[PDB]
Parts: sequence; structure tokens; C-alpha cells
Amino acid sequence: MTGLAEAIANTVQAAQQHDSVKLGTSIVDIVANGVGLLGKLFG
Amino acid sequence: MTGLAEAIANTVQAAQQHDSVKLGTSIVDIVANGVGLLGKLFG
Amino acid sequence: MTGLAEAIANTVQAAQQHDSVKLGTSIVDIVANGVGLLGKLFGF
Amino acid sequence: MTGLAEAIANTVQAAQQHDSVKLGTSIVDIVANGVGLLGKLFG
Repeated sequence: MTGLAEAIANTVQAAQQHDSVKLGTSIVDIVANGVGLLGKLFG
Repeated sequence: MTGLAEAIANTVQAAQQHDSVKLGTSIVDIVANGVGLLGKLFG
Repeated sequence: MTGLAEAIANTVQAAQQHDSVKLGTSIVDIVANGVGLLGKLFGF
Repeated sequence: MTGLAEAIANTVQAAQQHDSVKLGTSIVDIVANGVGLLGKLFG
């Protein structure tokens, strides 16, 4: 979950310091990493 | 793409007010809708 | 000094949100209090 | 008034985020520069 771990850090870290770009890049990364986890076990 | 339009609208509209809680629930629907639409027209 | 305190609080609160009118007026009041600091009995 | 600009610049920026420590240092500059000007016209 290391790939997902880093993504969670950015979104929550951005959440505190009100931001738009940082939140945006993180959120897509999380879902992008989630779909990454969707197929990570298979390959 | 009629559906994707609403996602774009809400995200941009929310982003103006520098509101993050509603942006978060929107910026996800855009990616969810985008993949969903790609999955449509086939089934 | 009490005068600067209220202005500082107001500017900080305004900047915390994303409203510009309050920020501008509070900055004006900040500078006003800063100059008035000498403007009061000190030097008068 | 250039000196007081930076102190005001940091405070609003810190207040924009929630970096408490940055705010704490900055606010002292606001008061510190407040006397500095009144102590600057006299040389």
C-alpha cells in the first residue's frame, strides 16, 4: 500500500493548508492508485 | 457528453468559492464518470 | 496596544476565508493604527 | 513603508494557510516594524 500511502499523505496534508492544485493532483492519484491496486495483484 | 458536463460545472463552480469539501466529492465524479462513459456504448 | 490587536485579528480572520473587501479595509485600519501609535500622546 | 510590506505579506499568507509558527514570527514583525517606522523618522 506504499503507493497508496504516499497519495493519502498529500491529500490530507493539502487539506489542512487550503489548496486547490495539490488537492487535485492527490485525489486523482488516489483513484489512479486504486485502479492500480485493482490490477496490481494480477500484474 | 451530457453527464460529464455536470461534473465539470460543479467542480469549477465550487473551486471558485475555495471550498474543499464539495470539491472533493466532485473531482472524483469527473474521473468516475469519464471511465464510466468509456465503459458505456458497449453494454 | 489594544488598537492594533483588533485590526490584526480582523485581517487574519478575513484572510482565513477568501473575501477581499474585508482584507483590504482591515489592512487600511492596520496602517491607520500603526501611524496613530505615534499620533496619540507620544509627540502630542 | 516597504519594510512593513513583507511582514504584512507573510502574515496574510500564513493566515491563508494554517502554519501557526510562521504566523507567530510574522506578527511580531508587524509590531516590531510598527515602532521601527516611528523610530525611523527621527534617525
